[PDB]
Amino acid sequence: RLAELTPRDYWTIEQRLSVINDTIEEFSTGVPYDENIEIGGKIRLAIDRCFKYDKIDEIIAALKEEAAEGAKGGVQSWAKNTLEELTQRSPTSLHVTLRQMRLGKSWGIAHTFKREHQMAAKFMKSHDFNEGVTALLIDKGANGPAKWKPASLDEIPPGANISEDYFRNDPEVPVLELLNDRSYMQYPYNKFGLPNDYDVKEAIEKGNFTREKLIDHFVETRRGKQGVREAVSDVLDRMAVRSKGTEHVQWKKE
Amino acid sequence: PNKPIRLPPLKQLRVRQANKAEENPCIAVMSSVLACWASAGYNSAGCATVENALRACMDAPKPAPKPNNTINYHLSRFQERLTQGKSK
Amino acid sequence: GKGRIFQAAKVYQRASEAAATNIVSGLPPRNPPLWLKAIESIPPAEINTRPYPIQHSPPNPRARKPRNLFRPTKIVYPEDELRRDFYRDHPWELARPRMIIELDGKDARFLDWSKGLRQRGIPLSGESVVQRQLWLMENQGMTKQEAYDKARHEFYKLRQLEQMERRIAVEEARMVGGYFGKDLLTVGMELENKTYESWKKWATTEIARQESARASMYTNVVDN
Amino acid sequence: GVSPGGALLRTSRMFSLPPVIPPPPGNKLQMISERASATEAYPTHQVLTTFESSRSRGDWGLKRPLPLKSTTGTTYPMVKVKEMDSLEQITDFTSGTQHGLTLKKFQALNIPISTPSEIRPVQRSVFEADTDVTAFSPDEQIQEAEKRWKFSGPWLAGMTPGEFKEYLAKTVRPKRAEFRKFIQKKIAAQKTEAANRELQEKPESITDDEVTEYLRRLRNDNQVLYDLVGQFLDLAPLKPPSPYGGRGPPITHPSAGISYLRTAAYLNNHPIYGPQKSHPPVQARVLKPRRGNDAKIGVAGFVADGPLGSVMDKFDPSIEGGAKLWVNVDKATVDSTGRVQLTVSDAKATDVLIAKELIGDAREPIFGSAPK
Amino acid sequence: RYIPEQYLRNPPSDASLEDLMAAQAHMGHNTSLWNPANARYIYGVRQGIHIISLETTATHLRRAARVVEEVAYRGGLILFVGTRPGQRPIVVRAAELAKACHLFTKWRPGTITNREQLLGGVPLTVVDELDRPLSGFEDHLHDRRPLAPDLVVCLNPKENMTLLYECSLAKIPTIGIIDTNTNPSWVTYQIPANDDSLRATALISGVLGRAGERGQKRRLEAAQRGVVTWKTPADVQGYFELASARAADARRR
Amino acid sequence: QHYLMPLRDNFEQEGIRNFLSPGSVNMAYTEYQTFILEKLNALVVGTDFEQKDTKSIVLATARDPELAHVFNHASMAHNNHFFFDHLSPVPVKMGDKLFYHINENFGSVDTLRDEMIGTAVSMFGPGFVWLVRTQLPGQPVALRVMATYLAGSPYPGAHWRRQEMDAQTSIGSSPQGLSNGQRFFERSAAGFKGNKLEPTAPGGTDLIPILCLNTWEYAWLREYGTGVGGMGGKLAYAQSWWNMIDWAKVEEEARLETRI
RNA sequence: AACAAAAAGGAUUAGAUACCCCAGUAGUCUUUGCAGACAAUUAUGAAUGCCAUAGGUUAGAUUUUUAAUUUAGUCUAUAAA
Ligand SMILES: [K+]
Ligand SMILES: [K+]
Ligand SMILES: [K+]
Ligand SMILES: [Mg+2]
Ligand SMILES: [Mg+2]
Ligand SMILES: [Mg+2]
Ligand SMILES: [Mg+2]
Ligand SMILES: [Mg+2]
Ligand SMILES: [Mg+2]
Repeated sequence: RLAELTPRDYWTIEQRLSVINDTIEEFSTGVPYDENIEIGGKIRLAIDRCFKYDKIDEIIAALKEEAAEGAKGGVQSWAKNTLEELTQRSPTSLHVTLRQMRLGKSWGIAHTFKREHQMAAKFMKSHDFNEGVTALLIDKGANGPAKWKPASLDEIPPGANISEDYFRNDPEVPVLELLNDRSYMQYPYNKFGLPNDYDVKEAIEKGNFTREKLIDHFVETRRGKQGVREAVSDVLDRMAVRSKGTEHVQWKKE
Repeated sequence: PNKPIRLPPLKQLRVRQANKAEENPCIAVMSSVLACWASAGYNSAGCATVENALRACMDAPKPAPKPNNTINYHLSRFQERLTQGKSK
Repeated sequence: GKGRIFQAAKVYQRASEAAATNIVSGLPPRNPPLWLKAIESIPPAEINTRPYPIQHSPPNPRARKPRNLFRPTKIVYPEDELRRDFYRDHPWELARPRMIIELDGKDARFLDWSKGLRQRGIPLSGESVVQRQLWLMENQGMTKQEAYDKARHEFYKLRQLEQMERRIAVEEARMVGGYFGKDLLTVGMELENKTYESWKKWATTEIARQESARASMYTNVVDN
Repeated sequence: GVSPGGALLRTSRMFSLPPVIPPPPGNKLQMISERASATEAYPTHQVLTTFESSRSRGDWGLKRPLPLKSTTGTTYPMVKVKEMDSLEQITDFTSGTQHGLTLKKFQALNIPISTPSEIRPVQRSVFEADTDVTAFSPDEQIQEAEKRWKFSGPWLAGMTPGEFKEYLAKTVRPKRAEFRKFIQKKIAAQKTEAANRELQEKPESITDDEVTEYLRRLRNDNQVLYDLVGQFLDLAPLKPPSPYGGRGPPITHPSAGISYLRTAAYLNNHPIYGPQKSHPPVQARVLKPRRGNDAKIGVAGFVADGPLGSVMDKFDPSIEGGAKLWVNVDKATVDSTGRVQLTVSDAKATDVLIAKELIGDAREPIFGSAPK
Repeated sequence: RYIPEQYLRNPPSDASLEDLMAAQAHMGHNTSLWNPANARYIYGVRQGIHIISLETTATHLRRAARVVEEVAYRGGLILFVGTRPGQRPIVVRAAELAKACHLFTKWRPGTITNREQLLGGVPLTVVDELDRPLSGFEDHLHDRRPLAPDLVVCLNPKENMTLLYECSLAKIPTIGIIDTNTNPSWVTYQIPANDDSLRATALISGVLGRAGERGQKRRLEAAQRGVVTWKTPADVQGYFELASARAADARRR
Repeated sequence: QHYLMPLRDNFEQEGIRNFLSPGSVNMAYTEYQTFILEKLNALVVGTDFEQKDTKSIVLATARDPELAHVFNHASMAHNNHFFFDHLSPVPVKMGDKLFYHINENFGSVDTLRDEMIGTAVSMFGPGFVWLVRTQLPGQPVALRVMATYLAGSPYPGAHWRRQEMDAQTSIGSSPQGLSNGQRFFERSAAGFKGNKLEPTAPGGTDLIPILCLNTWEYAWLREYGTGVGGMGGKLAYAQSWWNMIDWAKVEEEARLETRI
């Protein structure tokens, strides 16, 4: 069917993406009737409280609070599992990873691939990468688990900063020359999926809808896209409260 | 033994005489009268009864005809569905 | 070719060309039909192309020049063999009326044949035995005969309680002043009476035809 | 592995319709009528039903809605579909009440189906765990092969001279090599029974020439070989040297799925008269009087032989609605041809009065106006 | 879970695989009475008939709904046509939701190619973007060619090919329910499905009725904002030109 | 399918103040109404009664002898819920209109108390005691007490199962015994032949049940014990019940036409 | 034996070689040669590769031999053409 779609030369890229978006939504046989949103509600709320810091030490500290008995979050089973994972991940990778997630939010897409080319170059020289790959993939788990440069995160003192070394360009590594000079700070066309907090927020801060009326605003705007009612309903369960009673609903922040 | 064939496309599927064209009920009585005259004679007395039956025929009224049979209407509904088609 | 030339798949191409220019050369074209821009980006789908249909059963490998390649194939499931076995051992199970009318098509969402024959939404029927048998014959590794006997015996004990409850339910109702209407045994006989009479009238009126036509066969009209 | 559309159709209701089973077998060499056909012994198609709100619309879950004139008005909505769409673009259907209501009328008799007996009446249910079994082990011996009711091999006495030749040519002839192996497995039991009976004071099981001689030894005793041949081909027992091998095994379950009661050993507690001696009588219709000198009666839609004992001797056009007789259904069984045969017996006098009293037909009611 | 009057009282906006299967939309005709051209929509064979693929019916139905919604969004005249006996309540309800025309009796041959004879004395009216009747078109409505539908939704193409052939000549797009024996070349947008079931015809028709209703709502909402989603037709467009000419003639005089 | 619906004022959670413990009402309604509905579902799972309502199944399976077992579960579910639906968390003051008809028909509200309570114990069997409203086309509204047996229904459309008089201790050779026996066969014969004994109005507007008292053992055996020694038992159960009646709602459903 | 060009007779008819009738020889049949012309036709040379269906029918084959599937023939009615 995509092969049959013959656009006009004078159609903008927006019109072309709209024709393909409407064509993909015709072959949808519905989402599972019983499978529920995995990262939603309690777990989704916990992620926003535990992964909002700028230090992996504080993140793990917050997870221990959730896993503790009596935590009002109710995600004890989830928090305990994530902790058992982070301990196995490379401690250096966690610092470098958490650092780029905070910096990449202000980078351009073209500037991103250039910085990562420098970062990746530093990992080839590092010890964890060569050890993790040789121990897990080449050995297929044999010879026991991996052995990172620091045995754990406790070896890295608070004042230590093992990230800046990776975010510093190396003059011996030429800058990555891209195939074109295009770039942008945010995806120009990334609103063809389900509505997220950004979409629901804009609709609330713009209009004055209600609990049920707001859900129908998206179910109609997306022309019956499977999962909109479940997604919009979840977003309101977390980031929306009856600030005006049953009349309308606003965000919980303020 | 084979089964009935599937009729080819016809211009119209119908029966010629829908209602049975029954015969005059007395033409049989006259034959009986004519049968006695051949065996018992004309001016005989044995045929005196059959003659009375023959005279009773024409003195009685003619039964009214039956309503038309709607067979041909239903044959025309199922023609294309029962045969190989309909000729134009 | 008695058929006519249908160009329904090219209404847009034909309509858009007729609207491109004006018949009065030297003037701008008039406004096109209102539907032209509506289906501008919704072209028709390909038709009349014969694809290789879904093969519900393996095609004959020994065939060297196979025919009927573009012919849809028969849908067959492992349960077809089981349904035929059960309903042939229990022909009168077909007399129990079954409603094949669908309600919402969501029957298979509450069917967990690991529990037993009694499921949600569907009645206890020969289908339950086939589904229960198939589950045992696949999960518990039982054989066709072993799984058949198990699901088959569970099915009998349930039917027995259904028949024992009708009799007892009516017997106790009368012990406390409960009366009922006519039953099929009585209603069924009355219908036979009314139909038997119709036959008696036909036979009585049809026998008079033979005896009269028979006696009149001889030409005894002379009255000697 | 299957698309979501194909997954729904599989569990669909219309896809769960059972295939049309072959009709009840009749005399193969006997003549019949092909134009007209009456009710069959047992049903072959599934009876369908709808909701009262849907029947008024003609919707029966089929391809098209059915005509209202021939499907509305009656009490029990029942329909039999022969073809969901025929060459006339119509759903060839018929009423299913001839069998749908025959099942309800039979179950109203409240009688089980017992195993056929020979002529000490001992009515044994057909659902017993020792007799009602179909899964057997290769070690299954002969003494326990009579309890079964479902055999893979045919009944040699029931086949025609033509069907028997086709069987000998296409079923038993290409099984010679397999049968020789079946003997070797027995030899494994013959050489171990005598070699392991003294240890408490397996054999090679693969031979070529020893088998040829063992079979010759059995030529003096043909009975021990037939039991060995029948056990391999899974043939139903024929003669005693027990499980009613007269007419052959049943082509269906001994109950045929018409009744699932396992006994009639119970008493009916009457509201005023306490428990009863026998089950309530049932009125029957007389068909084909003696004057064949045997009479036929219609009980609950089934035809049976009249009681061993008038109205059943000579036809009487004066009787309205035909001659009718009150009787009691003693025993019900399913023969080898799939038919349901009832051993009817004449009903008592007082019982017919008790039954007529409830329905309001008794002339002199046994209660109130019965001084003696 | 099911009420026979549900497809009319509250038709669904979109049809799922379960709704289509429950409505008997997958039951084709006998395998012998099949148009081998439309073997592309057949899933298999069972019970002696052809089974239409549920995925194929759903995809084609969601596509037709888009066509109905856009034609109604651009101010087009739609015509729902179901002529079989028990299809009058279905077609009338669908046309009501979409603010369209209905036809439940035998189509008169020539009502499109010969509309001057058959639709000569039927009254019309001129309306603006808000469907408000405009005054001052009395001279136009008297000397005007009758209207033809901008879209035709046929619920039984097999039974009326005269209607569909006139749409092919008049260059009018059409939507049809194509059963296993129907020729798919008769319509522009096919909906492979059982056309003999009043339960499947009510679902398909109700879904297309919601599409038209959803399209009319957007057209009238854009009008309140002062945005017209259509342009004056060529018929009325010419009237404005010669109308100003008569005013231009009197301009000097 | 038929599913269990919540109670009036969260009786399942707290229960009545001094009539039934939260654990008793749980075993009486939740653990029983659910048990009846599970069996009711299996009987109508593939029939026309699959989506019909309880009262609709009652009137439709009243006379048919091949559906008496379906009637029991449908009638029991309807009668059981009818009992809890008329209970109040706090005693209610009897309205003036209802307080008048009760005195005019039964003489005094206290007389009606002993009549219903007396009938519950005098019946010696699980059943329901109803407060019926009878109004013939020509006669005025009149209240009476009807006592049904195990699962009998009071509605006139289901008179076939108006099980209100046992046959083991009411039909005998005594003078009054023979009279009951005659009425027994007169009903069975009239119902069988289709004739109607008591002409009724269309729509079953003759009898309109207003109040009910469930005397089954599962509702009081646990709370009020067996009753040995005069303490508790089925007697006290009927007494405490009389205090929690929703006379406000009872008067409503009665629809006593104003004529004062 | 029978049938039957020819020859001949009797009728019919305006006339009647004729059509009809009473009879009747070659010839048809057997064996051995000659002869080679036919609406010797499917008004269609033989052969090969290929193109979508439906309903019958003929001789098999396979199968859960009910009835389906399939190989090779033949006919009917259609699609694309
Ligand atoms: K001659
Ligand atoms: K001559
Ligand atoms: K052929
Ligand atoms: Mg059709
Ligand atoms: Mg010759
Ligand atoms: Mg030669
Ligand atoms: Mg020739
Ligand atoms: Mg040649
Ligand atoms: Mg030939």
